[PDB]
Amino acid sequence: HTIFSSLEVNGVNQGLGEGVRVPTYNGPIEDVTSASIACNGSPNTVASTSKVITVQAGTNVTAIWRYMLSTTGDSPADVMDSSHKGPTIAYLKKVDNAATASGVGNGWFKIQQDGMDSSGVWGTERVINGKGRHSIKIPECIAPGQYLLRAEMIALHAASNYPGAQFYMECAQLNVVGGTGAKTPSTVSFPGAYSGSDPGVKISIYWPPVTSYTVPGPSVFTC
Ligand SMILES: *[C@@H]1O[C@H](CO)[C@@H](O[C@@H]2O[C@H](CO)[C@@H](O)[C@H](O)[C@H]2NC(C)=O)[C@H](O)[C@H]1NC(C)=O
Ligand SMILES: [Cu+2]
Repeated sequence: HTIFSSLEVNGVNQGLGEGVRVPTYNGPIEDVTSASIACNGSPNTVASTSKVITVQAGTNVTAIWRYMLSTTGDSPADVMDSSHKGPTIAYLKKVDNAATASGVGNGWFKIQQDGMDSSGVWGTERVINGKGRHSIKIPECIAPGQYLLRAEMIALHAASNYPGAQFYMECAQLNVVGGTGAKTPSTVSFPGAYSGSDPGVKISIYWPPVTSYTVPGPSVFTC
C-alpha cells in the first residue's frame, strides 16, 4: 500500500498531487486487463490536476512514494511495508494534452526498471529504504512536448497465484523540453502489456528463493 504522490525535478518537489494524478486510497490495482492499470482508477478514485511539470530531456525526474497522502515522514513505514518486495518501473506516453489524456491504450514505452539485483535485493526495497525516491531518466532523444509518466511499484509477496500481484501506479503530467526527437520508441498498451501468466506477475518469491527476476512489460527504451 503506497502512492506516488509527488514528483521532484531538478531538486524541487512539484507539490503533493500537483502534476501527479493521485488517488486518496493507497490500495493496489489487481486486474491487469482493467483500464485502471494505466493510470490507476476504479475501484479507487483518482484526482485530476491542472499542473503540467516541466522537465529537461536527458535529466531525471524522481517519483516520491508515500504510504498515504497524509504521510509526512520518509522512513520505511512512511513509504511502503517491507513485505512488499518487487520491481519498480516507469513508462512515458506521448500525448496531445497531458492534463486530459486518460493514458488508456497504446503509446507507452518503458524508460526505467529495477527488479532484483545480484545481492537478492528488490527495486521496491531501494525505494522503501531510500526515502521513497524512485529516480527515472527522461531520454534525451525523444520528441519534446506533452507526456504522461507512469511510475509503478509491483508488490509480489502475495503473487504466488494470479490474482495476487499488487500494482501501484500513478501518472504524472509532463512537458518535456529539449528532446531531440532523434528516435521514436516502439510502444505498448495499458491494458495489454501485462498478463496474469507473465513470469514476473504470477510468481512465488518464497519457493524456491528467487535469484533472478523477469520484469513484466517491454524492454527499456534506449537512445
Ligand atoms: C536517473 O535514473 C536512472 C534510471 O532511469 C538511474 O540509473 C540507475 O541508477 C541506479 C543507481 O545508481 C543503478 O543501480 C542503475 O544501474 C542505473 N540504471 C541505468 C539504466 O543506468 C540514475 O542513477 C538516475 N540519476 C540520478 C542523478 O538520479
Ligand atoms: Cu499493500
